[PDB]
Formats: sequence, structure tokens, C-alpha cells
Amino acid sequence: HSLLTEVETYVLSIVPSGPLKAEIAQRLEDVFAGKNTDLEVLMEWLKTRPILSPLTKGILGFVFTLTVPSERGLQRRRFVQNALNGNGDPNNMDKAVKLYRKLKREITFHGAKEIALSYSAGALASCMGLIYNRMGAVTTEVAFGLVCATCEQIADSQ
Amino acid sequence: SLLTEVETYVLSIVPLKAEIAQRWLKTRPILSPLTKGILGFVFTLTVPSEQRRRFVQNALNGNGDPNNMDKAVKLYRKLKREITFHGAKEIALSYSAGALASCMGLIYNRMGAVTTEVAFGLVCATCEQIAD
Repeated sequence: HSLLTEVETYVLSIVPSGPLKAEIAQRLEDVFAGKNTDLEVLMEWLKTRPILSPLTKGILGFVFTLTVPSERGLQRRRFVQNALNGNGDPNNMDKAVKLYRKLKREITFHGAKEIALSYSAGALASCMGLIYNRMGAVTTEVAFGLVCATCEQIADSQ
Repeated sequence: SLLTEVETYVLSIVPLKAEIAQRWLKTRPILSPLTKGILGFVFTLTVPSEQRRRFVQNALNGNGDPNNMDKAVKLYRKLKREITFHGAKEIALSYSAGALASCMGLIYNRMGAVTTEVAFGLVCATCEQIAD
């Protein structure tokens, strides 16, 4: 019943603001409906938004890179990589690698999200970083699963 | 003297250059990639008092590589139980540049994790590995 829409709800659940929620929702939905979209425009826009924590930008950046055709432009942006590089925390990095290996064996959104839902926001974000480094390591659905668990954990944290 | 070979090690990777570390202040812009993080990591050991974490935190990442991160964390644990220069450097030598670099990012965030000597070993082991 549409994973894109589920992913959007999870993404928006970590966007504080109110005005940004609407702005993010519009962009995700345009992307979903194939409407006029351009990845460089989205990223630049995302990068310059106020209020959104670096982490949220990393997550939205990852989701746009995953959902936006507009590639053939070997992406990998600084702000996305930095916000998802973990943060010098050994424990989150160790867990991120362990989750990452489990996700490579998953093939569905549901299986990926359930496994990832037990991990901490920190390791989930580091894990998103590993996958950002090579989006093909897992399937799109699995990547979506991970994004959603990450959002749940950030939302449930504070 | 330890700051001597560390200084040559620190300049073991540099691309003409102009030394900068003689033994406070700030940045250094213009060019210089990963080395920037390394150098910065160095300064953070030879410039503050008895903060920032600019491009230090970014260059000393694991570059989205699963194996480097994996290794970097296992090295990190070891370098914590280590206590001398050469020893830490010895061990760090059995790991790759990527791993070594990722290990430096960890140490950074919590410098107090490893002694200045050990960290220096990591540095040299890293540069030696890099330059090589």
C-alpha cells in the first residue's frame, strides 16, 4: 500500500518545524509522482534549509538520492556523508557494520525495517552512511526499511 | 625527539610544501586533502592548552567502507589498552590506510581515549601506511 508514502510519513515524523514539513512533503510527493524534479536542485535546497539538524538533512539527502532518477551524476555529497559518518562513536560504528551485513541478506522492506528497529539511532545513521557509500549493496526496499527504522528511533529518542 | 620523526612522518605524504609544525592559533586553508585531517589531528595534540572538530571529524571518517570501519574499531580497542609509542605504532601497522584513518577519527572525538604517544604512533603508522 505504497512504501514511498510510508517512508514519507517516517521522514516527516523527524522534521520539527511545520512549514518545512509541508515543503518536504511537497518535494517527496513530486518525486513520487515523477513531476518536474532535479537532484542537484533538491540537495542544494535541502542543504540550505534552516532549523533541520544535520542528521535530518543526511536522511532526506539519502532518501532523495534513492528516489530521484536524476543521477548519472555520481553524487555522494559532503553534508550527507558527514551527517551519517556516525560520530567518532565506536559502539555505533561497530553496530552499524553488524546491521549492514544483516541487511545485505534481507530483500524486503518489512524484513529490513524489523531487524533495524532494534538498533540505536546512532548506529542506524552510521549504517545509512555505509549504504550511502554504495547504494547497490542492498535493494531499494531494504534501504527504505533502514531509513524508516532510523526515523522511528530518532523520533522516539527526543 | 618523538616530534622529529612524527614531523617527517607528517610530511611523509605531502604532495614544494613549506613545513608548518615546529612544535595557540587556528586553521590553514588552501588544498591538502586527507592530510588536512591528519595534520589537524596532529595540531590538536600540539596546539591547544593543557574544541573545533572542523574538517578533522570529516576527513577522519571511514569513507563509508564497512571493512575499514570494522577494523578501525578493533584497532581502536587495542590502542586503548596500549600505552607506548612504538607498540601502538607496531600494531596499527598491520591495518590498512583506510582503517588507520578511520581509527584516527574515533580517537579524535575522544582524544583522552589514547595517550599522546600512542596517538602519535597511530599517526605515524597511518602516514607510513599512507605514504607507502
